[PDB]
Amino acid sequence: MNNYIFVLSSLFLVGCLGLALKPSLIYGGLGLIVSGFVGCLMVLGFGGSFLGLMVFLIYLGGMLVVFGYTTAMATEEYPETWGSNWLILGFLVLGVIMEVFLICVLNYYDEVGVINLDGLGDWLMYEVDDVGVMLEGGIGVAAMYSCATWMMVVAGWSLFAGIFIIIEITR
Amino acid sequence: PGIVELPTLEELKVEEVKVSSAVLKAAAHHYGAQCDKTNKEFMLCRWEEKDPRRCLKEGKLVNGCALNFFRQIKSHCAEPFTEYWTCLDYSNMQLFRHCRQQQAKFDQCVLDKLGWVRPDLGQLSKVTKVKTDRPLPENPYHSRARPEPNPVIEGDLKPAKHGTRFFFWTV
Amino acid sequence: MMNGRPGHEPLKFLPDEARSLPPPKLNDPRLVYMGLLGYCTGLMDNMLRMRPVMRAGLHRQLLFVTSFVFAGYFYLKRQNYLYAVKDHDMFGYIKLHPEDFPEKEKKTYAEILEPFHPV
Amino acid sequence: MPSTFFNLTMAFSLSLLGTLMFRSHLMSTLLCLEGMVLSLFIMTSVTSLNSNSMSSMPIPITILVFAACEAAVGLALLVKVSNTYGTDYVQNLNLLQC
Amino acid sequence: VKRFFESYHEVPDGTQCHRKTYITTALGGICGIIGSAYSVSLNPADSTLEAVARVGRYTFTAAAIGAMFGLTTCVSAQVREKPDDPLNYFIGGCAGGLTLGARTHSYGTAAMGCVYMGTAAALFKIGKLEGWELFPTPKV
Amino acid sequence: PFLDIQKKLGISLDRHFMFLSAEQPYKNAARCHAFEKEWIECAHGIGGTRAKKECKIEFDDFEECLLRYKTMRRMHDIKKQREKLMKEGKYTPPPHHSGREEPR
Amino acid sequence: MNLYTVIFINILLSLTLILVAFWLPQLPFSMKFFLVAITFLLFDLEIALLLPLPWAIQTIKTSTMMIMAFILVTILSLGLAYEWTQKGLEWTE
Amino acid sequence: MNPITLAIIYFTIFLGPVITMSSTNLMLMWVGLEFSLLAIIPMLINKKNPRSTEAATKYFVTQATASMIILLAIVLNYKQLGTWMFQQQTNGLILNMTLMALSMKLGLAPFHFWLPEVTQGIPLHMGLILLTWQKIAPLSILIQIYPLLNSTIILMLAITSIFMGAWGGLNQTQMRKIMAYSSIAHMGWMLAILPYNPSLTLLNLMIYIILTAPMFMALMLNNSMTINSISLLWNKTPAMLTMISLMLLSLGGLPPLTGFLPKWIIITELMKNNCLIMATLMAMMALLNLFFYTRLIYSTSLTMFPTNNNSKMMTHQTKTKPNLMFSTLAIMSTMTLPLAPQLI
Repeated sequence: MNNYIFVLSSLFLVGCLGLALKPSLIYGGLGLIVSGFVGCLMVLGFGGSFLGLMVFLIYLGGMLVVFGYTTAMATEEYPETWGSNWLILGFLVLGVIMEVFLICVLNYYDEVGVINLDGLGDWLMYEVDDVGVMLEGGIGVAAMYSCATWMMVVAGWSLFAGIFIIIEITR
Repeated sequence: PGIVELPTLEELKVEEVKVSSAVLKAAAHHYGAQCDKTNKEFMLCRWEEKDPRRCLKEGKLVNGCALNFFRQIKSHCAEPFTEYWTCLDYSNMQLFRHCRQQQAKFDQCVLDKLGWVRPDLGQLSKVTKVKTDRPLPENPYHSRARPEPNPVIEGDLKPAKHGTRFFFWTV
Repeated sequence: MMNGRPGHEPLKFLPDEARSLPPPKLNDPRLVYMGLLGYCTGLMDNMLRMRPVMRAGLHRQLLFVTSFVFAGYFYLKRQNYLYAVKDHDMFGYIKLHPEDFPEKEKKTYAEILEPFHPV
Repeated sequence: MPSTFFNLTMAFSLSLLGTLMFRSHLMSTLLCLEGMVLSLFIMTSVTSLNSNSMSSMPIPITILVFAACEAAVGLALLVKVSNTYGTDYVQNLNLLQC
Repeated sequence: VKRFFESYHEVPDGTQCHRKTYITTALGGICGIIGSAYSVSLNPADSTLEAVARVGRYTFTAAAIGAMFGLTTCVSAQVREKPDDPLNYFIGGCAGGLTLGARTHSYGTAAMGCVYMGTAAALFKIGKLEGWELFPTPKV
Repeated sequence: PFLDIQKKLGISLDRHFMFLSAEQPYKNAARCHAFEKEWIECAHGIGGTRAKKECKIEFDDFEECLLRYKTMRRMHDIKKQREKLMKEGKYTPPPHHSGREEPR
Repeated sequence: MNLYTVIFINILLSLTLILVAFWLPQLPFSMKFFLVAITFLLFDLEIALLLPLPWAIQTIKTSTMMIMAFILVTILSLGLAYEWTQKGLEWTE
Repeated sequence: MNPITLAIIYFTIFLGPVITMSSTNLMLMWVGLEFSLLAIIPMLINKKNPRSTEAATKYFVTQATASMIILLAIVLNYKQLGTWMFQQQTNGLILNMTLMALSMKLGLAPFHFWLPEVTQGIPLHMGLILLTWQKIAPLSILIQIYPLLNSTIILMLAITSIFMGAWGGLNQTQMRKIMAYSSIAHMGWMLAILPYNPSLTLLNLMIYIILTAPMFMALMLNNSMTINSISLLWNKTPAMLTMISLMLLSLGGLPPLTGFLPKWIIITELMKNNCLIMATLMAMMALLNLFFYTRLIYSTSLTMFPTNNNSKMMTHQTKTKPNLMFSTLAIMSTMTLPLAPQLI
């Protein structure tokens, strides 16, 4: 439980790699959901509780849902599965072996740069207000309502326009 | 490049309070005024100078005052103060709501035997100057000189000479 | 380029400092040319909308001409100002740093040898 | 921090490859776009919470909203394509070369 | 480390043909790989066989071009001892274009390449001499 | 910038948090506040190329505060040597580092 | 560690149940749906913008938070009403 | 597209760039870019035909990759320093990525093989905007950050655009694709001059706009999007020729016109900065642009092609679309060389 962040990171890497090695979409969407899960868990381990839960609530619940929705209602996994998944699986294995050996190579040349392995657990949190309330990302994200109002109004306009854009498109 | 100074373990070894957070949170209010001059002076030292290695002689005085305070509270009115923190620590967040009618008793005892009066509401969240005897420094950041601005050019702004000086497009 | 010079009053067309410069006598050839441009533009618009040229849209032509001139005037003021500022800053820097410009006084053709190149 | 950050950048590069190389579909590309966006949001929130900065946190929210809307219009276009051709393939777009 | 490309000017035009030729052949292989990658990513063919065949055609072609050119320019510099004069590089570029034409089976391409590439090489030498910088840096 | 509409109107919409040491909401200062406050003060009044060479003593310290490459490497070498010593059989970590102490 | 324990426990319990289950015995499109999913998105994004009120409210610029909230809500309602009037909520094909 | 939607989309398009420029934060810049992208796609896809949809897919995909790349750049800069803005202390790889992305977003080469297809799938009144109000913000971004750029790759990119655009324009008949290639070449000229003096890129852009917009007006007139469909102008409306010929020669850059001045003072700067070789290449390869403008001049004015009978039924009619600003810009393009100093 010191290797925590490195593990979550490697798993996000592997999710994006399974998306880059474009598989059948039904077995790529699972990789994407795993990617989002693990990335949120990384954020949480760092301390962005609000951000992680916002992700769980919006990314997955909002975007992946509709991705699968649209895909199903507008796609057919034609018989392009000439063992394509079974091939790219071994290809992924070869790539992950390449990456493992790549990191075991790098760690020699670079020691206190790319990665510090002997002391990996260190160097996640650098300082922290021990006696301080009001230090969670909720405040930064609430900023938009007192300062940085431009962000909020711009997102509002993005939606105000996306509605019209989508509807005028679909027709 | 450059050595760092540090004090020594064998010094700055004062006998701490080692008392619990519940007791501290219960007795705080009175300790807000009693033993306030010292604490305010110390916070001022720490905010003026960012050198904990220079703001130390104002910590042993603080702890000595707090101990000479808990000493009076041990001599007089001990059991009201023990039942008090045993009533507080029961809760989770240690709030001052579930112990009201176990508080005014202790307060009246402390009063009838001592010239203390529990501060009112909003009496500690107020800036109060503190008369000291040591000076205030400058360059606390140990900064360096500000490189000189660019010498400004000036003079009455008269017109061009012979024209735009462009290729035979005199005017 | 120079948009960071000392106190570049931002998005101000003509600072008050640009009243100590001789404005252009309205007979200026540049303004006159912009007038010709307005006239020819009215001509072209008429010939495109298939209209008698040189005898139609007189109000149109007047508007074109006067707009073109009313613009050219102040645009030209701004440009005169920019060139004045350039020259002033240049001369100021030269007066600051003379060593960067040794005032080499050339030699006479007596002392200097012009080599030959016949025919 | 540095290790996980380099790995997140690697994941971004992998989504880049996924988008820049096809396998006869379009939803794969769009999902790789989403993966990019996720990695970016994560790296930004990480940088912020590591610097203890707060005022800079609205940025992940902003870009996440914009990526949502972007992918939405992309899906709308994919759908129009499928409903005017008969599928969401890529080799059907041989037009416009004339 | 860029030395494999900088060593070309450790000595002047002269000896070290075994080095100048390796370098020019390396440039040939590089330009061939690159052009072949472009013409494979685009305008594709049926089988990987014919694809890599095209790639090897281009690569070996450019390699031979660079070899012949650098060799001619290391040889002329030896015999006709007026090294810095760019006629060496011009004749070398002509021989290179002629090799290109002998490969492509076109006398017209042979002569066109002769002229163009030879003059290009002569101008490269003129630049190396007179300090004409390429990919400059701004100092007005 | 490009189009100084903001400076013309004497207002600010984004440029009040363009960097780290701006006014954070509940006075919670960031990590390298001081180093930023010095880098900016040296890079003010002058423009660009002056600062890219006469502010390094104030910017390298900042970048280190922000990343601490050199501190990482220092600690790394220390721990590597310590491990080698405990391997060869010469070190003996005391308690305060080895698992207990008499804390406050 | 606690949530890890709980989640692993729940997953393992469910998988024990399913393994018991397995051992003991021995299309065109409808534009309306995509439009609805899009509405759902463009509302979840509003939700992400709008959640932080329980901490944006304890600040001092009430005259700002009150306003920005009203603004978001009213413009979202305007977009909704326009979608309605232009028949995105009728379902009759 | 009902009026409310039309107005809102036009507003967002007029906004995206305004924010991208007036904002000093790279996130706001990227935001304005996304605004332009989104608010534009519909105007491309209104006709809802397969070609329009295809072009929309291409455009959206490329610009999405570009925006995400720029975002990666910004975030790396954040981790590196802390500020949301670029300084003179950023690893050059980030600048190179930003430049690749801005290029792919503009149309520069070799990131340009998506512009002709799209501009052929599009109508005129949207290709115009695509070429003249989307290449502004991506250029303001550079105007802000010109000092610390990589002149090497900037110049390679520019000259590559010159060559490829000219060589494609020699062939393409479709006037939309021709205009696209011309845009490629002129933006190459700009990016070539940029890191030396930006005002000159500003000038080249304004000039290319003033020459393009009126051409697209003259096209919108008849929806004649082909050489053999524009040659009939001398029988449909014989007035636009005396200005189209001039404007095309200008776009070519013939001295007495104005399109020359940009190339001229640009070469001047590059000679001051010792880039005469690439200057020579640019100047000796703009001649092909001049060529395939001359070849349309031929078709339209200097020689009369076979017409079509029903043009008589047309001539019996009338037409009052061609507004005043067309002629105004045509003139203020062709006949304004005497006012170059007042332009600098």
